[PDB]
Amino acid sequence: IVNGEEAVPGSWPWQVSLQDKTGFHFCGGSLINENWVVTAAHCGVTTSDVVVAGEFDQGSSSEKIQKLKIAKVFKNSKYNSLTINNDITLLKLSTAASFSQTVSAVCLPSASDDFAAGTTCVTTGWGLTRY
Amino acid sequence: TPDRLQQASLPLLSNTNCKKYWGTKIKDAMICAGASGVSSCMGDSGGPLVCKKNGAWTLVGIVSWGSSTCSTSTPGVYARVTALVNWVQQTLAAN
Amino acid sequence: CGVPAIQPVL
Amino acid sequence: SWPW
Repeated sequence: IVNGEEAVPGSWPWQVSLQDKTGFHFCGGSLINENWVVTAAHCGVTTSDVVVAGEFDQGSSSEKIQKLKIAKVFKNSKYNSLTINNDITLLKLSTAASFSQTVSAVCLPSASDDFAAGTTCVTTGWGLTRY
Repeated sequence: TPDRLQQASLPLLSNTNCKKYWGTKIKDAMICAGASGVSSCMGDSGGPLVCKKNGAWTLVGIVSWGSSTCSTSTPGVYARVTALVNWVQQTLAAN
Repeated sequence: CGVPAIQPVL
Repeated sequence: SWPW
């Protein structure tokens, strides 16, 4: 995020980091329950990648993080790699997340819910802060 | 890249207005947000765009794509969760 | 869902 | 454009 600010630690408890086996953060995701993470299809997750829950500072060794293995990747069959439309994947975890003060689920909308233009929302992540 | 988790608040746009920036690249399963002095950027992909509804944070978008320079005057593009939630529910029910 | 134990500050 |  460019021109954002640091979050309060633990205040976005559904936010996860997807890391490859070298420890490199490549995408975010969100917990929707103890067993499932939603992310973008174009992130290209495999069962060799790791879901990291409960993290704030990726440079810290002292945080009580959960490193969760992925059982299966469910890429939405409507995903179109040419247009990047329908850009959603579900990850079924091999090991359930343990919910706590710093790890919990985001709500999903109903299909008919309305979010009007001009509404102020929030986005979070460990993406670049400057290009 | 930051070590520490970042946040930003930003407004939702309509798809019709987002098309002024991105043209025919914007599809019905996309939602735009930003152009407000902040931007999502590389490495944010897959993470949440949440809006508060009836006191609870609700997943409205999934960070998807946007400007190759993360311009803060151009809207970012997110997967529109309301268009995708029926598939989420079917997948969870079957697995 | 959707209600953090540690409240965000925007 | 670029994936994010």
